[PDB]
Amino acid sequence: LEIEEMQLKQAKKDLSEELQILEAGLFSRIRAVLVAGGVEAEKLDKLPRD
Amino acid sequence: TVSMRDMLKAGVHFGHQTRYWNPKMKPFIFGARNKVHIINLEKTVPMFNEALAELNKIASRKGKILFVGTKRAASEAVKDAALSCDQFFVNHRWLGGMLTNWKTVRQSIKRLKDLETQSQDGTFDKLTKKEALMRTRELEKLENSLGGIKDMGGLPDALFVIDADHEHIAIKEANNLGIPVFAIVDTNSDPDGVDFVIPGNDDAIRAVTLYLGAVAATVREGRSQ
Amino acid sequence: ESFAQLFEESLKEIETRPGSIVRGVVVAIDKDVVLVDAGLKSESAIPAEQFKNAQGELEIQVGDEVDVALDAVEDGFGETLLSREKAKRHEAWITLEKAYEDAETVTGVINGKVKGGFTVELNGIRAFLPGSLVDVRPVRDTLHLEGKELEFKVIKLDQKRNNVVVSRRAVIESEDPWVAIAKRYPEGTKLTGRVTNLTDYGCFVEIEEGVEGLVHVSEMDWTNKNIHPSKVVNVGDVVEVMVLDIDEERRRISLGLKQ
Repeated sequence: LEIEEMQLKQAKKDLSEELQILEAGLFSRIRAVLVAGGVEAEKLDKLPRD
Repeated sequence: TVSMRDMLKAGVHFGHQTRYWNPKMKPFIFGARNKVHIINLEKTVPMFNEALAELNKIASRKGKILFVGTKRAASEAVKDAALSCDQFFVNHRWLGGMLTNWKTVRQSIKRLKDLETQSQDGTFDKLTKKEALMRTRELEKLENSLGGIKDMGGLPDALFVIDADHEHIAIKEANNLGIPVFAIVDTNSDPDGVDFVIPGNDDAIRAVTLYLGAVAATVREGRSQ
Repeated sequence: ESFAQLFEESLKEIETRPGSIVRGVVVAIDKDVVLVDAGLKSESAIPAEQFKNAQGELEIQVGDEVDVALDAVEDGFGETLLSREKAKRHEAWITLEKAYEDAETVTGVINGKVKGGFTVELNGIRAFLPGSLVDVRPVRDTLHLEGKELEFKVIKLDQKRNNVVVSRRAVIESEDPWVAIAKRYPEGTKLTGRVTNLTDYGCFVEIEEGVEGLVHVSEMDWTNKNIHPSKVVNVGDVVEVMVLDIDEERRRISLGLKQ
């Protein structure tokens, strides 16, 4: 059961990591596309992870 | 579990003045010293023990306990008790129809949660100063009211109460629902709505604390089991 | 069993009604409310002003023990009458101690007579005495350095109503209220009296051995009508008051405070 917790915490980590990895690419992609519907660079950096 | 001597030390045996009594508490009363009613500790203790046992049992089946005490003297203490055993509580004014009208109050809870999220996880800031202030105020209001019960999800499977006469609305609601009630009931109070009556001094702080602590312990034990 | 019955008569035996047994441990302090627990049904809401000594700041932290008083039970919720009166009994005991050796010695310093007897103050409290008591002879402490140090040698005490006139300097030298209501009478004899209850038209200062005084609302200050006596003086406090009027018939001694 000692290693049980190790793998348990491992799964979640990568699971979120991968999501965050895509999130990083998606966040940039959002701003990338943000030009035909709001390119305001100083008015697009409002909430960070919200 | 809780001894008689300890109770005595605390001031459980003391009650209210004789003119403010309820005659339904005549069984649990022993006598009247200096025109103030004395609760019978011989009859109290076993009952208390039984109540504790019941609580433990409830805990064991993963029961949700709600700790109610809006006296304002023992508001700090009840919250603490709740948190020790990671259970829910209502330390400020009981909202009329908290349990009976859960479905409306569940919306309120949700709103509160949302507000909290906005405050903390968002990290957006940049809000109009008056509006922001208003939001903050709202959050404060919600926290005060429904802070303990925000993670309760549904209705509790038992209801621990520090004063029956003061929290009669809560008790009534419980009765309506069919939730077991575990009330501390001084001589002035009415024991008829209460399932597991505990004859004891609601008013004195030390006594209240004592009452809380044992209950908390029992809950913890149940959880462990 | 009868363990509890015996424990009850035991606990009866190990408490009494007045503020006598120094038992309440101060278990929470917050300005402006002290609170104890002398083995009563509830905790006292103590003022802070029954516990600061002679210059304004507090003296007792957690665990400290003063007795309070009793014989009044439940106004709704709560327990006591204040421990400061407690203190009065101790003062009475020291005053009584005189009788044994015919001389109570402390310090008495009496500058002037509100009502014909220099005022003497012992420790925190200050008392008023009849005019003779301040001086042994015709010496008069007006020529003495102001608020001088002697002791008090007792001249006169009224034994029911509490007025005590005591003897400064000269170390070498060593039904019932209403028939003879002419003692504090004559026009303006100043008194030291504790107020009791302020009835929104009044203040009810009444001390001199089972009487009733009013000081109603008209004087009280140097504003007439907008005053509301609870704002302007106190609750339970010994003040400047004198008679201004006695009816010994419809027992209304009508004191004043604008003096």
